[PDB]
Amino acid sequence: FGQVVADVLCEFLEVAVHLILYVREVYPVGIFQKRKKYNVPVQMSCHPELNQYIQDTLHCVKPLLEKNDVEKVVVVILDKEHRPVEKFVFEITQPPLLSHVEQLLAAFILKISVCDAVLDHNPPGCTFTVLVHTREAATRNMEKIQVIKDFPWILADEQDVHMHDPRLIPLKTMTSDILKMQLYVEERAHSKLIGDPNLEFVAMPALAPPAS
Repeated sequence: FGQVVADVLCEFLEVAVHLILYVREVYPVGIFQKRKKYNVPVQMSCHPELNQYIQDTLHCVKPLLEKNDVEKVVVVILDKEHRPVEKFVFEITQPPLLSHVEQLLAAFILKISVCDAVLDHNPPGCTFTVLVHTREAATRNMEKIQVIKDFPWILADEQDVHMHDPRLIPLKTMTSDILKMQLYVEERAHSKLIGDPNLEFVAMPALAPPAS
C-alpha cells in the first residue's frame, strides 16, 4: 500500500540525495561521513542544516507518495549562474519482497557511486534544488505539497526544469511487485493549450539549501 512504499522510498531518497551531493561535489567531501545502507558504502552529510533541508523536502513528498501522487523526484544541479547543469530524475510508479527491493534499491546506490566516471566534471560552485512532478491533473492549487508552512514550495518554470540539449545517461531501472522506478541523468551539453494532456504540475522548494 501507499504508506509502506512511502516509508521505503523516502528513506532511500534521502540516502540517494546525500550521495548525489557527494559524488557530484556540490558540498565539500569534508562534510560527509561514510556509512553503510542496503549493505553498500554511502556518504551521508553531517551538516545539520543541509540534513534538515533534505528531510523537510522529503516530508512534503511523503504524503504525496502515500496517495500515489508522485511521478518524479528530481535532484537538479545548478551552476553558479543558476542554470541547471545536471538532473537526476527518479521516475516512480506504484502499480495498483522488502529484502528484494532493498537489494534492488542497493543497485541504484551502486550506479550513483560510478556516475562520476561517465558524467563530465561540474563547474565549481554548483548548488542544488529538488523538483517534484505529481500525478493528478495539473492545476495551480499547491495545497497538497504545502504541508510545512515555513518550508514553502513554488511552481517551477520552464527554465527550472528543461535541460538544454541534454545528454541522457540512464543509471538504474527496477521492477518490483509494489514499486517500479527508473533513475537517469540529463547532463547539459556544456503550444501551451489548457487541454494538453502533457500539462504538468511541477514544484520546487522556494527556500534554497545551505550554501557550501
